[PDB]
Amino acid sequence: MDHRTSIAQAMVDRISKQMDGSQPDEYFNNLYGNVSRQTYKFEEIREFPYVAVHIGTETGQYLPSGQQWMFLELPILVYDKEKTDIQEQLEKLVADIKTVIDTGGNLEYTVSKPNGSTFPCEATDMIITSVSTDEGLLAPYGLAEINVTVRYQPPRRSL
Amino acid sequence: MDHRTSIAQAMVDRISKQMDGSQPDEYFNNLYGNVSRQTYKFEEIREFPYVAVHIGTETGQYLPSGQQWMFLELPILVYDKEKTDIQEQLEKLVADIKTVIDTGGNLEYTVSKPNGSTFPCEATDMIITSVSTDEGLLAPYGLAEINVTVRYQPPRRSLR
Amino acid sequence: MDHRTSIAQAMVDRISKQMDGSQPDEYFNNLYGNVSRQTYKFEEIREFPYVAVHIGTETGQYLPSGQQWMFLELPILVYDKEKTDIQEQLEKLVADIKTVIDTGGNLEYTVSKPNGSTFPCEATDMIITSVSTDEGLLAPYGLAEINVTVRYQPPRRSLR
Amino acid sequence: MSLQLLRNTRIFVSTVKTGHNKTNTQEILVQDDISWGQDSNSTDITVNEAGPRPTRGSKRFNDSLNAAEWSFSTYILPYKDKNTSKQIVPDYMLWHALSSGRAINLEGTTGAHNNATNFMVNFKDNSYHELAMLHIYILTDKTWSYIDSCQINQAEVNVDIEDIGRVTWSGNGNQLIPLDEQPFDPDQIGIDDETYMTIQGSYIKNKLTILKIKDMDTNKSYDIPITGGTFTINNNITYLTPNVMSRVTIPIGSFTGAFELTGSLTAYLNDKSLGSMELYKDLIKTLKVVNRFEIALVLGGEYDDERPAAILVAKQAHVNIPTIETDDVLGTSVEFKAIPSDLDAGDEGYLGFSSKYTRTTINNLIVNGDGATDAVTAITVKSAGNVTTLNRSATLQMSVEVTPSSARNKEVTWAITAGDAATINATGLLRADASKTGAVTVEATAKDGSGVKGTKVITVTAGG
Amino acid sequence: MSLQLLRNTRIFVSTVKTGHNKTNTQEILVQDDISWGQDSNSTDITVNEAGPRPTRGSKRFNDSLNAAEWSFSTYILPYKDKNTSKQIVPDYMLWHALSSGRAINLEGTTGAHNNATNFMVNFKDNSYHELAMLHIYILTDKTWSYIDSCQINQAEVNVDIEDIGRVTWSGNGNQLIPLDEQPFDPDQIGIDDETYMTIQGSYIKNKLTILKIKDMDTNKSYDIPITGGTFTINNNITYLTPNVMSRVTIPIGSFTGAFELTGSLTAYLNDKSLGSMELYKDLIKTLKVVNRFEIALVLGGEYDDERPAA
Repeated sequence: MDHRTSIAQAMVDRISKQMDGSQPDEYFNNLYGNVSRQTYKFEEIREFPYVAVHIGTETGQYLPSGQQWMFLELPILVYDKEKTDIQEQLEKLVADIKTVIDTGGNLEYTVSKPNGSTFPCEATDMIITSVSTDEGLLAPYGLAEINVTVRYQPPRRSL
Repeated sequence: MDHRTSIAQAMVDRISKQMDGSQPDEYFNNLYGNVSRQTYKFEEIREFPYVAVHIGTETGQYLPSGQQWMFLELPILVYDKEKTDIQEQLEKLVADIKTVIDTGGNLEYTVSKPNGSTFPCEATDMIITSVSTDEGLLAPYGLAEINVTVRYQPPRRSLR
Repeated sequence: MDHRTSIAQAMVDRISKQMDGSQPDEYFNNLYGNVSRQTYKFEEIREFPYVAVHIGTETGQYLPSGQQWMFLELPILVYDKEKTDIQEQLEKLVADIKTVIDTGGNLEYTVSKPNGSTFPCEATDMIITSVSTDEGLLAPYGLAEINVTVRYQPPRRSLR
Repeated sequence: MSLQLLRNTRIFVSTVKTGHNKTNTQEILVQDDISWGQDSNSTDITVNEAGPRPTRGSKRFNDSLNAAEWSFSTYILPYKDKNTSKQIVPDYMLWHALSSGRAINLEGTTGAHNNATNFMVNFKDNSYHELAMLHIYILTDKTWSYIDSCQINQAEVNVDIEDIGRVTWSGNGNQLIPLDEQPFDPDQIGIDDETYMTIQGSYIKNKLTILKIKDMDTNKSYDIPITGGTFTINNNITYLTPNVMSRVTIPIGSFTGAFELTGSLTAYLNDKSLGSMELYKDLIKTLKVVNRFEIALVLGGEYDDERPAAILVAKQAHVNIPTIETDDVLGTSVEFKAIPSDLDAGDEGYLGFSSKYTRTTINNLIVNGDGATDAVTAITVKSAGNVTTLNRSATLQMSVEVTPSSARNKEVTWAITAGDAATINATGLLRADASKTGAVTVEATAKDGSGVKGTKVITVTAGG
Repeated sequence: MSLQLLRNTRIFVSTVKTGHNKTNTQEILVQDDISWGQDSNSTDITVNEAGPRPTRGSKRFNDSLNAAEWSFSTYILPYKDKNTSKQIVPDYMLWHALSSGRAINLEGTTGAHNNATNFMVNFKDNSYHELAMLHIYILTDKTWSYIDSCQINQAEVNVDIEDIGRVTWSGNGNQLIPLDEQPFDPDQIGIDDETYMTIQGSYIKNKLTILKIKDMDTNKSYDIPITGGTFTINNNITYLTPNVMSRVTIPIGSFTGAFELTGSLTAYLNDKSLGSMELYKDLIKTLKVVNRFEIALVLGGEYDDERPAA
């Protein structure tokens, strides 16, 4: 009942729906739906900017009444080409990512059941613990990684 | 008074017996008994999806009344060929294994005593520590590391 | 909402405009605007003395009222050609940078908003952690690593 | 020459001092939180005079000896005993001592009486100036030390700790007397290997600890997932001691204090109806002097499959005002104390233990106090002749059928609630009269207090 | 179904319970040290008679309800207000309530009255049996809870901690009444984005905390660099409650205690004249019954350039 990849899909479609031309005054960049949780080789990317999501480790602590505390970790990576300046466009990308992470309601990640019993569920926490970027790579190329520890309580009561 | 291989056999047989199609409304996949206590090599394996139960270190504690708490680590590995997409399939399988490992009773392992007689036995509890995915591997072949620490207590001894 | 490169640009421009000869009685050297936010390679550099402002990670903290503490690491490297002696020159330059970083007000960076409007902004404080010298380098080419962690608070958000 | 290691300590409990047998004596597996001893009082006399070169000095006198103390933790371990095929726990002598003061009697109906379905301890019949007297025999390595006469004083149950559920006993003793010779063969008396094998497969996990709580004033059932909690049974035992000055004395007698089945709970804030939010709002807004809450804390949870569980029942348990707690996630702690129907009644609460606790079993235990005896689940009302209407001046002695068929209390009460068109009695003979032009409904309430409801709307009108 | 996260709590302070507006109500930013609640008293009656088979039992009665408590920490954030072009701080009703009991009046000359140059709170005109009453409205996630009538009891300012200077408020309240419906639109009432923008560039660093101290009797100024220090404003508020036994009651009134602007200092020993050693020597040798020292604590230091400071 992990829903880890459900959380990943929640992130990918959250980013996709948000950060569109509908709300340009709030977020900088438009992706036209260029976002996916599937990681690819860096050389393999078709167009930029592009954002990828990694599903990291998922620790867990139990609680007396069956409550589970899963601290799932989602690294976020962004790639872009130096069309005007790597630093500035990368900054805009990371700022937009942070804004979409914080502003708005919590995650709405779909829970899929064996008997097609799909109903929605939500996390509780979203904190971007640390933001860092890679330097010294091909000057045209850029990379920034975001560490998001989505903390979610699974709907354990269903079992 | 050790039952490591016994505990692993209990876990593997639980996986097998509780993976058939007898519970389609409770579980996702059906390994068709493709569960084993040891694997020669990832390359060696042929059929997917396949789940490997490993054996780790076995920490121990000593208690005043001659009791003995001993924690056994049971890393569990899974694999799958990308029939549709590795991530979703591995999530399905890992959720199924978590359901297999959290629901039901206790780990029933059979201890073969030196006399030659086998007695039913039961572990105390089974708590998973963390589930990790080894991403970046060969695209058609995925991997998900799920770590468990089975807490079991051996037959009472060490009186003196 | 982030202003990392904005913070770096603010610090670099502060270095630039507070290092001319307009304050000879307070500062030692005169970089003549030889300050930049990015360097291709130590070898690539041509004119000395040259100071490089780098970008590190950025730890984050969350406070109850929707506030947000962000701690940004700003490693700053300096270089100097041994006109008389590397040690003394690097001491003079590090003293100049410490004065630039401990005197005056707060880091004034300009945050360009998505609508296209730029607003003046101010960091909270600028505390240095440690200064380090990478001795053993090529004698005519010196290096002094001065590490800073600028503490800045972004525009209020994350209400929900 | 040798050293004694705490790892080699075995704690025994016996109700007598001689003729030790497997029945009058028993071993209890303890945990590393084992401690005992016997401290002493002391008086120092000194002098104060104004003369030059004063008399700086003092002398110490040993006056008395405080009653011994002790405390160990044993895991709650229900299991079936092959000899009697009835659920029991290893430390049943301890539960009996905490409960009553009469001679232990497992078959009885009060105190530590077990049942084929489950082992229960009943706090009735605990009115005694001295509870059952135990003599703890402590074997460590090879030395022998025992406590003459001790009475259990506290039994703490902490669930917040993730480990398996444990109980912390405590008490006092007259005099820790070392023993120079073994009292009995330990191997024969101590629990044998087979019993250990049977026990280890019956541990209780706090990972599954569901709680039931219902405000018997409002008859509203709350759904609360705990995050931590505990309940302690305290006897407030005090030890009388002589006060002779010339020679050193020993506490001779004991006086049991006041029973206190105090406990506490804590949970996160949940906005879903009948959750922690709803309880918080009810208890703060209402602001009543006294409350009547039926609290049931179920260690090990319940399941359709047979599984172990330890159960606390505190009927009409007083509840204090909840106090909100602030941390990474908000939580509220509720402190409760179980009060009786009457001061001397002694029905503060009772407990249940068994390896085979089933949801039906657990509910019948809650509403009856015994696992074996069942309770009514579903009730429907069947009219005499299966008639859905009645005319004026006619009698309908409507009958009733309960479920399950094995319920102990087949008898239910009768009541007419909605409308005024007919009158019914205890027999169930519903009677109408003239000028009854409104439909009426007949309600029933189970005599066992299970909480089953049965409804039927009968269209009684002017007739033909 | 949801869980309330402390990260999603906003605190509001209003001088009234109705007609909430930006002037009579406002939000105050709260740090991670936030706590509130309302505990209760309890009396347990038991019996003791020597008869065989005694009556072991007790019954608990809820007698009354202790006045609520609370405490939070807010950074000191002076800034100019575009509307009035005068210095103010975000939590100015808090200062007003800690100061006076008369209705807030920013333009006045006593209590929380600001000036074009600076916002200053004057403790004169604090003679009142009950200081200005504040009702703390607490929003968390989506639940609504407020405290009926609060009076600030303590404002502790600590500088030794290296972080930005902070103030720890604390008070008491009659009863913690949960609320089922929202009292007012939070976004309109709460501080808007622009105000946060302006405020964040006004924090004060304890890294520069100069102190001035002069012995009025001797007219000597000591040059002392602090290493740590604190000062608290205590009103010693005592809450009075009835003593009805049959029905549970609530603290109805309050009596302000004795004003106490207690404080503390600490520094290293410095042999240079008019240093710590000189002050220590003078104080120990002189050994007078009473002293008159004019103490000034300057958080954030002072400079020729314009910069914040408390």
